Amino acid sequence: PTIAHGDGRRPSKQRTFIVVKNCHKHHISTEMELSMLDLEILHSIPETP
Amino acid sequence: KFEVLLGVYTNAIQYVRFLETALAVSCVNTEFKDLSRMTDGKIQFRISVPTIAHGDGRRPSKQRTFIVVKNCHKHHISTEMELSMLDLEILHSIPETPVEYAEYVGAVKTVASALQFGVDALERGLINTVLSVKLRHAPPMFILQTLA
Amino acid sequence: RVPISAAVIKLGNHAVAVESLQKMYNDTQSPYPLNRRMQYSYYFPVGLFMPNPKYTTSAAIKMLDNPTQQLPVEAWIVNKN
Amino acid sequence: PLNRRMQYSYYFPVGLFMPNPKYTTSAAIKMLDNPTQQLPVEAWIVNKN
Amino acid sequence: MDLKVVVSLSSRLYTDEIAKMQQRIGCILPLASTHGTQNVQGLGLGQVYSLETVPDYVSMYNYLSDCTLAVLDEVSVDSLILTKIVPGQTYAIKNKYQPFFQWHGTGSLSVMPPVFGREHATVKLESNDVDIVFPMVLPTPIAEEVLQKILLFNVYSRVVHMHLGSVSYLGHHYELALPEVPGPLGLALLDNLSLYFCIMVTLLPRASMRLVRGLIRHEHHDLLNLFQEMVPDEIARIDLDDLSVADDLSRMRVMMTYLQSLASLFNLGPRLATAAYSQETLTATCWLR
Amino acid sequence: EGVENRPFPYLTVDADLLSNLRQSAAEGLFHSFDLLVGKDAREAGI
Amino acid sequence: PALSASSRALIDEFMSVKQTHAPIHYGHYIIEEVAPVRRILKFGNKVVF
Repeated sequence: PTIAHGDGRRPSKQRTFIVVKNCHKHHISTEMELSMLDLEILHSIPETP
Repeated sequence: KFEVLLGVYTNAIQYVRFLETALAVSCVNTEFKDLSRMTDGKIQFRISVPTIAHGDGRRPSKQRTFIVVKNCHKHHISTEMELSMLDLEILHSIPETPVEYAEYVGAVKTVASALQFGVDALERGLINTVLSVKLRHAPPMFILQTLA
Repeated sequence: RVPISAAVIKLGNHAVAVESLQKMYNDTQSPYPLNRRMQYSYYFPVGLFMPNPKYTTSAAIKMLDNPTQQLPVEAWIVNKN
Repeated sequence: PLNRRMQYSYYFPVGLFMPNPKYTTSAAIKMLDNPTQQLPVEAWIVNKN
Repeated sequence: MDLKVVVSLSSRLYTDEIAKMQQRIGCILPLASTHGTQNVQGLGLGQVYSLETVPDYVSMYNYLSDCTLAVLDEVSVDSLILTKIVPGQTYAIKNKYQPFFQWHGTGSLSVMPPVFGREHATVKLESNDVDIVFPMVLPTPIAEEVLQKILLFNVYSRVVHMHLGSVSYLGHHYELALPEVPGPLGLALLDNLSLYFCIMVTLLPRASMRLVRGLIRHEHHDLLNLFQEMVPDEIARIDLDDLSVADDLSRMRVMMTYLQSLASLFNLGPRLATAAYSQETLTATCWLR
Repeated sequence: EGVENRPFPYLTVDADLLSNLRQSAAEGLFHSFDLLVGKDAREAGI
Repeated sequence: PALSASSRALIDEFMSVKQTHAPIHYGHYIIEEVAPVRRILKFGNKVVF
């Protein structure tokens, strides 16, 4: 909005700001390890206590 | 792979009003509007202050009346609103298809956001000229700690 | 009638209101007419000569020159910083 | 991340020269030297300890 | 199209000031801004022409060239209303200026700094501390000789000067005030004229000297009366050359462009093209040229 | 400068996000913005 | 009056003792500034109000 002024000045008309905001992108990654001996037992079936 | 528009927003312009603010405590809004119609901007008051009836034979304590004239301040408050002509070309063109109905509703909303701009500009210009009147007839406190 | 948003303070017997139109002018990005300018004139001399019956009033300061003949030629003033 | 640090630059002059109309603004500092012919060779500063 | 400026006062205009402004209705006034509501402090020519400094008229000419022009139609309490001047509309301008130049020929008018004095068009406001000076409106045949008197007083300060100080008209002679120093921009215009002349003096022709020599020794026109029957020697030593047409034709083309540039330099201030002037009603229907 | 101006249906929030805006856009807090004064402040053509 | 002096020594003594400072020392003067605004001065750490 704008104030109407009585003193002679250069009057700003109906202004309108169009400001956009672009998103960010955060990509996080840790790195875990697993032994192959802990997978060759995971992908078998046991018949022993 | 797409490009998301995460929402779209505009601000609500708050409706200020001169009779809603407390600057109108110090102003009485007369419904007379004849001092705009009156040619001369003066009004003459026959005020009459009291007097202390003194008893010693110095001078007779004549009555006091003052014919004081208060000139009225007429201020002119003017804004402008540049409005596009191809908004008028849709304002007069009757719409039939729904796309030109949406474009005509947009043209009416652009027009109704300029008349509202004018009314919101003359309720801020009114407060501005009233506040500049109260700052023009405001002598400083370092004068009126003693002159008053 | 309607409630008017205006903080009312009591100064003796009058209950005046306190209203700020700063939000009204900050939505215009127009200056509020109560942030006024105040220009006072500051004057100071430079190069004066104190008359020949001379004196001090401080036993702390001890300059290393002749006290009878010494003239100010500059005036060290301070900034706003 | 809220245990951050600062980089303040500290500057100090070493061995300046006071101009010739020499003064002082204190009692109770009496040096056994010539006050007209005085020159700083050092600048005693203070550690964080 | 609303073309109407409401210049508003801060303080109350007294009755004698109302009479003095009602005496001046229809006169040209230059404005600061072109907008609908203005203030008095900035109306008129007083911001460039002040009492404290010297009257410099060349900056007033460029001020009248740059800023807009308005006529004064209505004056009342606390406010006086003006009408702007745009191209494409015909305006009524009355002759209310104190050195009276009669517009009998319906010639093109010209808007001038108040060279004839301030105090006759100074019209003073004791409401607010401002002085409204009205620019002089007058035909361009008077305007060229007033501008040449302004430009010639500064170069004839060194070396009869009452002829250059006053103006010439058909009916009367009026006194216009000259300063002892023109100012910075008047000295700039005199400097540009001096550089133009000191460059163009070598690009003068040679054939017309033979014309003026044979015409002085042969047949006196009414226009040949200035020489008092005498020729200098510079004419002779540039007439020790023979005449050709090619260098003179190139020199006359560059002389055409230089005389057009001098027409650009002398044409200062706004001009108004009058049509159907009424001498009995004393107003003139004019538009901006 | 990276901004489109289409006749979007703009949701009308009530935030006071006019405060220090014409000075903040001048210094460059916004990476990409369009100032539309006069006739450009319109819900544009579709 | 602004804060004027005639030497740096009267400036250095103005901050040391605000009450018992000498306005005149034999030929030099110091003019303590009065104003509608009580501007606060800092020379190192010696502040005057």
